[PDB]
Amino acid sequence: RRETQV
Amino acid sequence: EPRKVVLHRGSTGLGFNIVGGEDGEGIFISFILAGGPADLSGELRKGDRIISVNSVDLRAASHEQAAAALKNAGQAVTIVA
Repeated sequence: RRETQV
Repeated sequence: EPRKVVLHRGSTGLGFNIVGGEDGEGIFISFILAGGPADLSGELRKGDRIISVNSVDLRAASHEQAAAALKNAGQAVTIVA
């Protein structure tokens, strides 16, 4: 479900 | 029309999540961090698509591909969305 904080 | 939003990372990074890249469908701002460089710029909102980081294209980029690019974009990250 991939979501990344950047 | 896309924007050239230059950011600067803090102890929070650029201040926004991303989603997509999961199939060539592109990267999209998934959420803005209150106080973060993104938030404060008021030039990027939940939903915006990331076209490129520091001249590097991310339209077809995969998730980790955008993740990493953003991650080592330097301290002066030039974002196009």
